[PDB]
Amino acid sequence: MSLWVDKYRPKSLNALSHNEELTNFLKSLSDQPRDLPHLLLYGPNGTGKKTRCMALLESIFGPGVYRLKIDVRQFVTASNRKLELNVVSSPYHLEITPSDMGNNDRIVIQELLKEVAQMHRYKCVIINEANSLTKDAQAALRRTMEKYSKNIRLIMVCDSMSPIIAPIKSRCLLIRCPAPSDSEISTILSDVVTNERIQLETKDILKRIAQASNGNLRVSLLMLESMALNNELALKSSSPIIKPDWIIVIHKLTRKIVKERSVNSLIECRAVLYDLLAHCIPANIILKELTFSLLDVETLNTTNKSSIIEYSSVFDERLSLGNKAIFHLEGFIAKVMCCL
Amino acid sequence: AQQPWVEKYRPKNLDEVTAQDHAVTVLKKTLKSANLPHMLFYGPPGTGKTSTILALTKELYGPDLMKSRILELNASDERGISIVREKVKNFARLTVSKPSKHDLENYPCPPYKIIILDEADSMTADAQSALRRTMETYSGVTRFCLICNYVTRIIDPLASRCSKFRFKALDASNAIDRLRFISEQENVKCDDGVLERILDISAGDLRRGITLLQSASKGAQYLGDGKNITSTQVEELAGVVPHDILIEIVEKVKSGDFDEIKKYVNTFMKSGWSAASVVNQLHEYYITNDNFDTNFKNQISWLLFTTDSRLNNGTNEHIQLLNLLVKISQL
Amino acid sequence: EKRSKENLPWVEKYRPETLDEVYGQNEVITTVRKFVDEGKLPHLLFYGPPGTGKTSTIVALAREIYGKNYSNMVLELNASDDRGIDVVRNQIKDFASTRQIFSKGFKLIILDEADAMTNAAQNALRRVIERYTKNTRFCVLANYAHKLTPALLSRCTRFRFQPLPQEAIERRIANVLVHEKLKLSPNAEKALIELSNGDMRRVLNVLQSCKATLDNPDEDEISDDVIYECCGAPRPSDLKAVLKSILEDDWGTAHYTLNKVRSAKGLALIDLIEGIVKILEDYELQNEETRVHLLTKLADIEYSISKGGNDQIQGSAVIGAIKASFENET
Amino acid sequence: ASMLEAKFEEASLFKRIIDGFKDCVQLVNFQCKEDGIIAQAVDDSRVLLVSLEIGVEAFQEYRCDHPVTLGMDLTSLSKILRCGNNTDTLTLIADNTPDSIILLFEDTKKDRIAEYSLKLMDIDADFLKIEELQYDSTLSLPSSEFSKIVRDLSQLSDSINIMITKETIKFVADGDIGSGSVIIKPFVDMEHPETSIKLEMDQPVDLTFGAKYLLDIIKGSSLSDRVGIRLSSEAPALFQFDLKSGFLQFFLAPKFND
Amino acid sequence: MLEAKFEEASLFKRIIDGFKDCVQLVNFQCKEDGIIAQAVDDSRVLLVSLEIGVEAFQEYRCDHPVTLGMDLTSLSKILRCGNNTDTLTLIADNTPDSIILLFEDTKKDRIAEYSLKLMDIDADFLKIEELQYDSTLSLPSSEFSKIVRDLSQLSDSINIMITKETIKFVADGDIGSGSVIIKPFVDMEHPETSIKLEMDQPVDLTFGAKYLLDIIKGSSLSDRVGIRLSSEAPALFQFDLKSGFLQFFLAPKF
Amino acid sequence: TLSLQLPWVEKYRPQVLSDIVGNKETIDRLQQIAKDGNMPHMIISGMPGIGKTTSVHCLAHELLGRSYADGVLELNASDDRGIDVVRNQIKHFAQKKLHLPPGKHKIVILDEADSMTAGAQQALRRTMELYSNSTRFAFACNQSNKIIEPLQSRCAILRYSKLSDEDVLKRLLQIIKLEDVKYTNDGLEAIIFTAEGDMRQAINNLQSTVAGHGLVNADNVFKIVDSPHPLIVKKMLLASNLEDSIQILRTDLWKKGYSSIDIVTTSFRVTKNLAQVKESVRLEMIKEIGLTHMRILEGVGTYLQLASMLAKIHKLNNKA
DNA sequence: GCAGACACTACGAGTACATA
DNA sequence: TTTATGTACTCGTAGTGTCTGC
Ligand SMILES: Nc1ncnc2c1ncn2[C@@H]1O[C@H](COP(=O)(O)OP(=O)(O)OP(O)(O)=S)[C@@H](O)[C@H]1O
Ligand SMILES: Nc1ncnc2c1ncn2[C@@H]1O[C@H](COP(=O)(O)OP(=O)(O)OP(O)(O)=S)[C@@H](O)[C@H]1O
Ligand SMILES: Nc1ncnc2c1ncn2[C@@H]1O[C@H](COP(=O)(O)OP(=O)(O)OP(O)(O)=S)[C@@H](O)[C@H]1O
Ligand SMILES: Nc1ncnc2c1ncn2[C@@H]1O[C@H](COP(=O)(O)OP(=O)(O)O)[C@@H](O)[C@H]1O
Ligand SMILES: [Mg+2]
Ligand SMILES: [Mg+2]
Ligand SMILES: [Mg+2]
Repeated sequence: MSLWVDKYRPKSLNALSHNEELTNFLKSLSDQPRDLPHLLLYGPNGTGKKTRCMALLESIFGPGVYRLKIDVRQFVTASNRKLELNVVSSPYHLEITPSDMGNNDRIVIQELLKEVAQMHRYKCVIINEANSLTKDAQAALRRTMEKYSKNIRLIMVCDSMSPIIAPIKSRCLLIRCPAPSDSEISTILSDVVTNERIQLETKDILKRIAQASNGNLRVSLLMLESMALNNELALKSSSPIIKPDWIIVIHKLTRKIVKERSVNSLIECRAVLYDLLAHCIPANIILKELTFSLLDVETLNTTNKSSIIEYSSVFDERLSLGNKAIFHLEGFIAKVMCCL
Repeated sequence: AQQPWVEKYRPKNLDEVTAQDHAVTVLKKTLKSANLPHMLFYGPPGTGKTSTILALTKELYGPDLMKSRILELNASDERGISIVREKVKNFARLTVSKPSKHDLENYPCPPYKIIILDEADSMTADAQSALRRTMETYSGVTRFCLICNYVTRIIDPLASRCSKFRFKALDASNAIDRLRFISEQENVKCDDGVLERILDISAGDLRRGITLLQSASKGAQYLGDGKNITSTQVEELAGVVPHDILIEIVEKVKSGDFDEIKKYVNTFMKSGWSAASVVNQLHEYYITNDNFDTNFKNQISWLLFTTDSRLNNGTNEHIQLLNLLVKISQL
Repeated sequence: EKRSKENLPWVEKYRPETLDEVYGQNEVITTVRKFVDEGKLPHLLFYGPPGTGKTSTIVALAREIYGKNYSNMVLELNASDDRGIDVVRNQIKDFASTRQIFSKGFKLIILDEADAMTNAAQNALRRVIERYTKNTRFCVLANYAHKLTPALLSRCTRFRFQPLPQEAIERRIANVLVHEKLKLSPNAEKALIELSNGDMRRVLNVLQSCKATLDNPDEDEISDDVIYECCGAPRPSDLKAVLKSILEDDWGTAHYTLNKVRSAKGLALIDLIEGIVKILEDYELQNEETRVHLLTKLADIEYSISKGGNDQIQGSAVIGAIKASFENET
Repeated sequence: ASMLEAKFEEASLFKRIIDGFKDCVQLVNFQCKEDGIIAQAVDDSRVLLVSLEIGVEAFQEYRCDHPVTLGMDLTSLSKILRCGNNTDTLTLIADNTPDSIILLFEDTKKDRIAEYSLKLMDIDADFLKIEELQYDSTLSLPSSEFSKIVRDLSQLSDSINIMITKETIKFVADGDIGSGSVIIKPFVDMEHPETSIKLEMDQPVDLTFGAKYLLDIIKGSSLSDRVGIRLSSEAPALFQFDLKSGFLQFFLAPKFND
Repeated sequence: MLEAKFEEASLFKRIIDGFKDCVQLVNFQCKEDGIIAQAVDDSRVLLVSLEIGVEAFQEYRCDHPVTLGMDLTSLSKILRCGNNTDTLTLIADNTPDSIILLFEDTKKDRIAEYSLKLMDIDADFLKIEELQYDSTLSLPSSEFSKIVRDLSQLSDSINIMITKETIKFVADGDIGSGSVIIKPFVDMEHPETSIKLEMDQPVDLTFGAKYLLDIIKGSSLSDRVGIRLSSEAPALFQFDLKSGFLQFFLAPKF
Repeated sequence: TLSLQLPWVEKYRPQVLSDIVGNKETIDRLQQIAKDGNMPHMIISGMPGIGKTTSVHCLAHELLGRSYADGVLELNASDDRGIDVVRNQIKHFAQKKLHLPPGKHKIVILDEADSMTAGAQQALRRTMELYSNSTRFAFACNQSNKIIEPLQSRCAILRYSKLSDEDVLKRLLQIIKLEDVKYTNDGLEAIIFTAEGDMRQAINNLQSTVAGHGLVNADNVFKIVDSPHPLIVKKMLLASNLEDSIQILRTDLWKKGYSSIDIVTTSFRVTKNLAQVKESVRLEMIKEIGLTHMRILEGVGTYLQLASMLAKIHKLNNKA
């Protein structure tokens, strides 16, 4: 595909040279497929956890695991509310995601695992974005994965595994996937630019991409593609760093909060927050980015920074215990401006 | 076999259940009689509630009458008020199944059937209220056995009726024999203190210890060097933060300089460490240390407790860890 | 049931079949007996904590009023049975309307655990209560009185089942040992009283489990060791030692003592905390702020424990909370 | 050999008895002894009782070594009875300490034997024997006429008042949309003795009954062609439907009057 | 260019009554040799195929094969209008967006002409998989209907097992269990009512109760139903007609 | 089985409008309607037990002494008050031809109309607007907020009020003169204080005390009926000196077998209806009691949670 | 006798409220 | 487009059984 992030993807453990110890551990797991416990890969987002999962699946089952077939399924919920979710099936395994409505995913995960559990010997199941499951769904998944073990195996992919309940973490073998280093990102981007055709003259731009990505391979590749098509396939040593529009508007909101403290500024911040929430960004990441942009302002004193981070923790807990996702952010911004 | 060591080494009878001597002894002495009460098994995950109830089921009846005289309801099937009002009551009202002659020869089949209810804490209040009088009325022909990790979710009438058997957390003193038996049976070479470290890493979670031991054995097999497992290998597999990074964290905290702490926390979150283990190690380093006075420990215990409570309710690990380190720095 | 008695739990193998056998409740039982002997029986409402003897009292009362065939002469509607407003409009209606099929006396309707009913059901039931009260009486058993409509409370006479005192539990224990040919120690009896918390079902369960614990049911006695081992409860000596180490000794020794006490017999943190709270109530505290700090911090501790988490951090939090609360000049 | 071996001729019989009180009663029990399969159950509302007795005459071959109790759910039992044809012959088969019975549907016309099993149940209702023997009015009228009367009087109201006088039987069903008064007098039909109505009046009777339960009573009018009502004050009404060997007698509690 | 004049509309009436509930939308791919149609349910588990030859029709003339996508509720209403002694005359035009169902009676007292439009339904994939079936039995349709109804009362999964010339329809549920066995009875005076089995290899197949109850509605077509089973191929319940037949294809559900 | 005596609630139920004692203006208006005859549609509302449905029944009896059994329809929540039954029955009753006296109309009494469905009330609106010169409706609900606005528009709202202690005392002395019983003035004052304006509660307490002891004395009354939990909870909340509130709780609510949920809900109601303290402290106290209510409902029901709620309340009271 | 024509109970699906 | 179980109500629906008359 025209995107360089997806078609520059390793297909086997041999191609993965990112982490020697993690690859050795995965090879150790793949040596004997007969006794394979349930996996749970955790770590920062975008480091390539799904790449490791697919490489391990190919190392265990064999080839053809990338021959994904988009099969659609129908579900029955309360009243007439009908949900249609397509399962990204494949030979030798199966992929499922909580892309359905958040409150009702228990029945879907329940009947998918019950159906696949009926029919090398086992069929793996990959659950992407597992931290987004409701706690009741994980409770249902617990006994489902415990009862059937000879038939089903779960490779459960999640970042920031704190919302995962204790029993699930108990019965899942935990694997840590550290974020890419600057050297690894630079090497991967050098491989990409060498395989492709970009007029590059200085290695400093690649390291600037690595610094700006914050250990995010996918975001680094998207940045490289974006400013490569922008710069007519000729990177310049003084090329400005392009950032997502969400980052730009979050920074603009941060400067607005810093420079002025008024109720009219608060209603403008409310309008901006409503726009961002309508732009489909999770409120947790919005709060984290707003807090980390506020702390980076040099005008703020250390006491203000401590108060900001304390209120940020409190309102992050409230966001995890809330369902409106806008009231908590508005309260956090009001508390921050009161502190400032 | 072709199963993970957790499923392969699950206890079969009540004798294999290590620790939990009170509950196992009570159940084994109840086996001779027929005075089995409504049970409420509870405790930390991995302590062996399901293993104990399955062993008791196998011991009372045998592999023939289990399918006929046992009903189990997990969260894998719906447990609302209607299903408890209809299916559970229908099963309770039914007469006991007819034992075979062989079962009467070999097993002491009691004149009742056991209704296991795993994860009874996930039931609603109305379902439990409906279950109360069904439990109390048809108790002459059936026995209920609630299993839950939290007693508080259970309403107090069910806690009153059901006999409570707390399952103690398994540590390096109680479950060392089970891990030693597993290691000797699976032919895994390890140092003197490897199993103690495995049981210390887990918190009453012997299943997690078995998984860690199996992963270490798989790594040793892949290396093929014929070398005993060291504590560092199990430490790295378990997700345990190395002590040098913890010392660096403490050095950053002691020096103040909020910006430096923030940068180090960003790098630490890049490293991918789970915040729960970091908070646990910070507690184990700060409380046990003798270089801090009483007031510092008094404040830091509450700080760590608040961070742990906030991390229990999901939340972003980055912000919680940064706030904890900032508050400890200001101490 | 099946295979007669002696295959039942001690909770229900010892059930009061006579109003004389109901211990602990004296005013309630005497007033109810005077009501039925004089001939006037108002709409009864039994309210109290679980295990006090409410449904046992009403079943014994129905047996005394009617006889050995009370089961089909009364209409007991549980939350296990359906109790929608359709049930109120049909079954309660025609049971109150019709005459008795086996005798000439009145109709008794026992709405056991009636707090778990829809407000519409209670509204429909209040007119049934008020209409056919000439020759039909309603009895309502409710653990919580806040789930009942105020009109439904207005129609019924309020009876409160207090938690069982020491003497009643001691007498029931004595009768249980008499029937079971089992011996007990006075200290173990006191431990059973303390573990009761006004709940005889807990006492019966602990007695059954402790008899099961003994290798020989005969020629043996239950001391405090058997009770505390089988119940998994902290001993008073262990709680006092832990509290003394926390209040007097430094952090390292107090932490070591608490960890050793917990690991000696697998003591749960929640039970130790409840014991500490119970002991600290008897303490005389000059500063009011110390009480506030203790209560608030400890309450947060059991809330977090109930939500689950790490036990080491919570134990250290308990030690820190006690020390910091007692630091401000007691 | 199964200890309980009861054979039914014209298996539509047992279906008719089951349908006689399937609607009013949901849970029954069958005390099977050497004399016959008796039953007795009380509704959920504790208003209507259904006694039952089937003698050894109704069975082709009956053998019950020990007393057996078969607590049953009538809905499932009626469903099982509906799983067959009247031509087939039904057999109840139960072993020692039964968990379920075996129902056989055999016929020599075509070998299509169908074996059904119905799970038993622990009702644990000891009840008591009938302690009513003296009644004031003892009347017998054809089942079709009584069922028709109850049917057209239940639409007017919910209470049906049966009054007994000197050779005069009166049904009053005053309601919201109107009233009703059915007066039937005794007469002996020589041509059709089955259509005759008899009366035996000792003391005057004035009792009201619920409409729904009386409809449940008359739902059993297909079981027998004649029903004998035995009314008395301070006593439940006894609607007895005679069988070839036993009877299906109901006990209905009159409504209170104030 | 279609003129299919029946001698009795009751044939078409009982055919559509046979497939009211199994499928709602059908494409009539009428040909010279007769009318054939293939239909798949919404669940994609039940397949119904009908075939009526010219021998049944009193008259028939179809020069050009035309695929007719037509509603079944409207046909049910129009054919409930019809009754005995009336000869239904299916008439279509060269480009028949609307169909004509002339009802011709013996007498000229009342002759009715009706219409119905043709909706757009895509032509179903004509799969012609005819894999051999292990066992073959044919029993009267009334007996099979009674057996399946009584066994579907008990449970929602009827097992069909054939061994030693004894078909054992077993359905196990919650209220109890149900087992009926059929011996290969042969009848001389009434050859229509008989049970004959061709057991080449034993099979053990389980089917859902809903589809097994749905396929009964075609019992009015034939007094006998022929069932042939294979361990992996879908079961074939075939209803004999005067000219052709109507068949049900249901895959086993283990 | 022994027989039962008729309870004093309906053994002395009033039958004449002069018997009921309460709002004097309301009863005089009812008597005026009784004498005149032209009864308008009325919606009687008020607290439970203060004599709402008995006044309606007495008024209907006085208006239709001879035709009560024919021209008065009584429906309540015990009947199938749904759209089909309301339509059929009320339309059959409102069109029935009954020759009442010239000043007398048919009366359709709807006890406890608060729990009646919206569509049924919508049908009732149309029925009232058609048939008003032959039949007149009469509702009796605890709260009139449930009844839709047009029904109140086409009716005559008549609200009752809680009886003063003088009227309850007068009725109690009337019943005591009716049936012989020995009483002490302290016992009667205790009964009135426990009743809190509820006449039915006073009658039930008096009957229970007489049956239990035979003498209406303060000790006997307090033995039969305990002190109401709102009063002890209000004493707990209003009292300062945290230890005193803690011991009041542990003595009068914990050892007396009151559930924690009941204590928390009673505290919420008391602090909502409290008037001695200012608004801000009430709001904070509601916030803290609500946090404790959330903890209790989540499952953590112990004595220490209530003690912590009291501690937070007292820390609020002393202004930190 | 068989097929309809009816009224009947029963099942399914959708809206509405949930503390005074 | 929101909540998210349980309850109650209301409706139209499909079978189910009983009475008339070709
Ligand atoms: N006391 C014990 N003795 C021996 N093995 C044990 C014991 N407790 C746990 N295990 C091991 O743990 C695994 C089974 O754990 P479980 O019995 O399911 O624990 P649990 O009580 O079910 O925790 P949950 O249900 O997941 S919260 C097997 O590998 C057992 O060998
Ligand atoms: N006063 C008492 N005297 C003797 N035994 C008692 C007494 N109170 C309770 N018990 C015992 O407690 C058992 C259960 O108590 P019950 O009276 O059946 O239930 P309850 O006390 O009403 O509590 P709930 O609210 O119904 S769960 C009885 O079977 C007795 O063995
Ligand atoms: N003003 C009064 N005078 C005399 N007796 C009264 C008076 N008010 C109430 N009562 C008594 O209270 C009882 C009647 O109460 P009701 O009127 O039925 O209560 P209510 O007003 O209907 O309130 P709810 O909503 O139905 S609980 C009888 O015992 C009456 O004697
Ligand atoms: N060893 C490697 N060499 C080169 N690229 C890699 C390697 N590992 C991962 N990647 C990159 O990671 C990207 C996929 O990341 P992804 O699996 O989507 O992360 P996540 O699992 O966190 O969503 C691919 O575009 C691929 O180029
Ligand atoms: Mg378990
Ligand atoms: Mg009870
Ligand atoms: Mg009223």
